[PDB]
Amino acid sequence: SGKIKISTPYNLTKRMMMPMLNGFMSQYPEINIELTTESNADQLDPTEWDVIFRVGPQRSLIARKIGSVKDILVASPEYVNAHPMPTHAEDLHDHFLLKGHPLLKWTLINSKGETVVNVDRGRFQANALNVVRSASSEGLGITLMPDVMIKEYIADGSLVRILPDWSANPRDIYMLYNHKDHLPEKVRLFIDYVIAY
Amino acid sequence: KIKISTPYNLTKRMMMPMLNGFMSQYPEINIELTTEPTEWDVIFRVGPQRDSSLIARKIGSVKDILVASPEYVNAHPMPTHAEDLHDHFLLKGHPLLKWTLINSKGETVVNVDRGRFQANALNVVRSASSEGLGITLMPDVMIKEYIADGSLVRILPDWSANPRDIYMLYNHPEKVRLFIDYVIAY
Repeated sequence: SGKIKISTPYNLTKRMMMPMLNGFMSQYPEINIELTTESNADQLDPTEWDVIFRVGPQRSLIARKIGSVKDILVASPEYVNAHPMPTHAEDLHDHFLLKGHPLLKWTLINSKGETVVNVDRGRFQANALNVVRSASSEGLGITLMPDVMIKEYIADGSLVRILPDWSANPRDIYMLYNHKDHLPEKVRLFIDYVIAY
Repeated sequence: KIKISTPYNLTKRMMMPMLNGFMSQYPEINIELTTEPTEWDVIFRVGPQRDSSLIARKIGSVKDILVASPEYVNAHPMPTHAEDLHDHFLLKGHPLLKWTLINSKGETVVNVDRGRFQANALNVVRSASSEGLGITLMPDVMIKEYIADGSLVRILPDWSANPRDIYMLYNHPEKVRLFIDYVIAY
């Protein structure tokens, strides 16, 4: 066509998928990108998109890992200064929790194999993550959020890591497409530029 | 729990500071929020209601302007008229895939060209605009941050979109009414 059709995860687009595209379009001023942000990539099929970025497997298509994220628990310094903070991950029931898609079910694990699972009704639940980060900045509860999204917020004192020995199983970002012999030349150069990262 | 829908792009700068203040005043209220009419208790929307079932309250307004980076304007001849936007690079994000710019003297221009970068969101389109990759059309609220500190410059200072309004839709309980009273007062 006269464009390439991308799919991209909802929350991690701005920080991990943009420097790659903002350097790609700067290398090819003749290519047009159309980006779409999705919540459930399980309802997508591959022939309607050139390449598909996604967190998780595909349940056919090429599946390559470009990066990964690990999820941390954070709250505002205003929030920790207002209550005695939890020392064991099961004390999360006695706190305000801010959940966001796709992390509505917190699965945490410490050292030597203890797993805690939290499936609650948080004080503020949403389908995006950048918006519950805005909630924990004011200090209205605790949030589990990927490393890449808050790495600047936490590094300034705007948010602090709590329960530092409790982490989440990492999730990896996968890029999907059909066999290269079935896609135009414009799609190939984008694919290999991503792998060049 | 109150169930609320909001437009994606305007949520960061408008819905949140008001939403965050409400839960800060009502800890007993749980809020579920999805960013994009009976499966919702309160719906924030661009444009007037399309259903006599709802009662709307205009709570704000938004006007869009043309922006680029100083790296872009100092590397290209900045255009003089909105018709010159074809000889330039354009970045477009929903719901502004087409630009209906008007001038002070009344001239109206429509641009429906395919941009170098197109997305269903605007935060990601501005991200490409901060890299000096073309000219954008973005709401004033979403860019007072970057304009007022040299990240983005304004292009064609008298060409702009015309104000779309922000309406609050609801169905004329307890918790849902106070939040309605809260936003009116905000």
